[PDB]
Amino acid sequence: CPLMVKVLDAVRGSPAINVAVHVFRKAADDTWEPFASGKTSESGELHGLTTEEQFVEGIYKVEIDTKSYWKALGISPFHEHAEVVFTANDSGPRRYTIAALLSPYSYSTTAVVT
Amino acid sequence: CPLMVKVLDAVRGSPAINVAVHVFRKAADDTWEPFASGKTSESGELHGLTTEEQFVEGIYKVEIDTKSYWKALGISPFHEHAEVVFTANDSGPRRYTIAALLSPYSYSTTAVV
Amino acid sequence: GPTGTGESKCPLMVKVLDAVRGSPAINVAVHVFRKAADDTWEPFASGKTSESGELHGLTTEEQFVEGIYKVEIDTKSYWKALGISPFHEHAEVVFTANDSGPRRYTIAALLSPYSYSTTAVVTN
Amino acid sequence: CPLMVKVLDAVRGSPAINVAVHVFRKAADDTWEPFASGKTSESGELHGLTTEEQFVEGIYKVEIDTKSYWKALGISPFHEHAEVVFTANDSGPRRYTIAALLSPYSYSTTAVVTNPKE
Amino acid sequence: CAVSSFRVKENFDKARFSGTWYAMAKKDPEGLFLQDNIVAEFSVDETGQMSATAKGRVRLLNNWDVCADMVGTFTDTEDPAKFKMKYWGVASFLQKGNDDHWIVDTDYDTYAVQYSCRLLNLDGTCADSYSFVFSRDPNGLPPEAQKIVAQRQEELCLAAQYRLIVHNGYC
Amino acid sequence: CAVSSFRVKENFDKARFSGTWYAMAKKDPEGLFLQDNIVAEFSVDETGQMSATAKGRVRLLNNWDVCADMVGTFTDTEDPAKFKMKYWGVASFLQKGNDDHWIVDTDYDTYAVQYSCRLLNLDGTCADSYSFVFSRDPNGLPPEAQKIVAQRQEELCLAAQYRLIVHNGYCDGRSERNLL
Ligand SMILES: CC1=C(/C=C/C(C)=C/C=C/C(C)=C/CO)C(C)(C)CCC1
Ligand SMILES: CC1=C(/C=C/C(C)=C/C=C/C(C)=C/CO)C(C)(C)CCC1
Repeated sequence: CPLMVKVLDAVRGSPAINVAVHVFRKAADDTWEPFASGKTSESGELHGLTTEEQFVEGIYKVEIDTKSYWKALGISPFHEHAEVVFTANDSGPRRYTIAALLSPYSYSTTAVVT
Repeated sequence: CPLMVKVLDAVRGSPAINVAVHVFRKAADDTWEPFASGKTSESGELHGLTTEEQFVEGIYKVEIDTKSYWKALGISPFHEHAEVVFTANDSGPRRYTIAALLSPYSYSTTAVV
Repeated sequence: GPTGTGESKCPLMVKVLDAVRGSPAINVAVHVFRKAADDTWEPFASGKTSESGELHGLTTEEQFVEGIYKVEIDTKSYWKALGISPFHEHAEVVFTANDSGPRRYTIAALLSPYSYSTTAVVTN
Repeated sequence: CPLMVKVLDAVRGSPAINVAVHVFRKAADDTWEPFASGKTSESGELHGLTTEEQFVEGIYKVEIDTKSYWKALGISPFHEHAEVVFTANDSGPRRYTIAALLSPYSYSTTAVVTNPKE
Repeated sequence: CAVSSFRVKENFDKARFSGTWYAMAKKDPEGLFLQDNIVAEFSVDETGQMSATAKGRVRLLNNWDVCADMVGTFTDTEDPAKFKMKYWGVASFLQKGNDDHWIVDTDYDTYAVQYSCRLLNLDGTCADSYSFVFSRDPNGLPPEAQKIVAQRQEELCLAAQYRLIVHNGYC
Repeated sequence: CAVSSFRVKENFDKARFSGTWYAMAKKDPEGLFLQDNIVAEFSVDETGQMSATAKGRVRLLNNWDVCADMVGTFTDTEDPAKFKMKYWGVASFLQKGNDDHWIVDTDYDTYAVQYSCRLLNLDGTCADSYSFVFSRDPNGLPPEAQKIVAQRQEELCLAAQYRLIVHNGYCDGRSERNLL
């Protein structure tokens, strides 16, 4: 398996459970296209987004639904959502790992390329 | 100097000088339309973007070209650019400063209203 | 059968990442200490990070009693062998533990020559 | 101007006002001995911590109280305090800016000033 | 004031005080405490350990509101009244700690009165405590109780120094 | 400079170029570039794709020397000479791009040129570039080849400058020596 998506809470120090995630791929026409969807599990993770064969090159944009995660907490954020735009299998199939540590007013995104 | 954007290197523990920044204001048609732009000064800040009465409540987005910034540095980055979405509500406090901490594979942002 | 027996679900777990190469920090030193009855730091658990950037088995349930502990990660070494003069001599995390009952802690540290951040994933 | 520390509250996305800050400088004997201290103003910044000819080469540790801050909000935190140890070398640049970003279970930190001297 | 010598509940009897209790008043300790819909379930385990699991809403962080689920273990001491508690949120970020936890009075079935100063003013019995007014039924207490919970708040020190707690479905 | 004013190897045969090539003189194209201890390795592969995978030492990030391990694929064209190589680092953080990669001459047996302009002058023809001067033995070329590799740097708008392409048993692995 290739892509993965981890999300964690920076206020309850606990994974970020049931967090919708939407992936898109820049199309031939500079237009984003739906490529994958899903929601974090009880372990902050979101498996089986894509297959290697399917996973081709191009810019991909992971869009994390933070704003309703935060709101459903009973807290109002400052961010609408988190975005992570990068290029993939640009020089040969790799296995990506996207992590995200969420705060109401400040988050961050790392990327482990294997 | 409201809506002052800042940037920091984590790798050269220094200010991200000359970091192109473009802001956008979500239009009626759910489309992003240029709002203001520039580059971070020698200290890593970029003020003079807007004005109290141009800056109304709504949804703008702050685009950070970071690859062009690692690209000068001989480092080929993971990210394509560091985007920023949030809504501007008069709700109360209107002094916005969205910072950014840049590294070739991770980056973090925060605000101070 | 033996006395003092239980499960083997790693209570503690350190994890280091590389902000510059986008890889897990492998072969990083991590020394652990527990405030003594006399305000004295005592050595607790030593170890280096795997190919994973993960250090497993640094302690046991029974052996992890409540109190304060420390987790020093010598970033200075990592960066130098590489060819980079860092700013921090090392990264320190000081916290209490199993304060209100036993709990599973996971300390992750993202590394950057002039910056580093730490977080804790813990759950009941 | 000597070492301007600055805090930031990530949950509140504001400035960590009234945060205590004690700084130490390793003594001969390998011990820490008080160097200066104070509290973050209304902006979340700490200035007036020392001077050009008192701030000498060596190893410094900065200690920031986050717990207090947090319990003062009412949230229990992870840490016991955040620490920052670093070599103050006459090396080149000497303008140091020490920042922190605090949330209940995590905090980061960066430093600045480069070596403008070919 | 004078925290000690406040002669507390007598031949206390854990078990008999192991029902359910509801809030009704409150003393404002310094800092961030519980808020409203303050109920508590007193249990007990063979061993003799008198536990007690509270339920309540507190003004956590500026706005945000959370109905915090709390727990608490009690460790004996002379008087059968007194106790030593070490509470903790089943969930993190929830003020863990230890506090005095006497039981000033209580017929077990109807009213009770709990006091707890955790710091003492310069040698000199107490300087800032929090007290709860509990009662079996969430409606109120007859004329008798009230006339005692009233003639305690004087002994225990506080008279009127309270502020009844509502309980609008929230937790 | 300017472009299309000069040549490139005739029916150059990739299969008879294949072998190791030792840098000896470079060019200073704008922005960081490959340091010293620059050694090729040009492979093919049934289909015909002419690969290559040159190592080197780079000035990366201020004062952090790293012996970079590249790799670059090539895509044909019309004149067997010029190709289309997209280069990337066996490891991230390693400036990856696509540059035009001719072959301004050679004799696949010690001493083959190379060119590349990725910016053209006010429709004049050629702004920036970069160039390398190869030979198969790291000790220098005969009096003939260096005769030509000195003729072709005046026919090659901007062929050989020759910065200190310094070979010095550098990217060892058995004792790090300097890197990873
Ligand atoms: C354990 C416990 C006691 C106190 C609980 C407290 C004092 C909870 C405080 C919660 C804090 C304020 C949460 C902060 O987020 C009471 C007396 C009800 C009796 C039995 C249960
Ligand atoms: C791929 C490649 C070419 C150029 C590689 C370059 C231009 C590498 C640049 C490396 C960068 C500077 C590293 C930055 O860290 C040469 C012409 C040797 C021929 C075959 C191999």
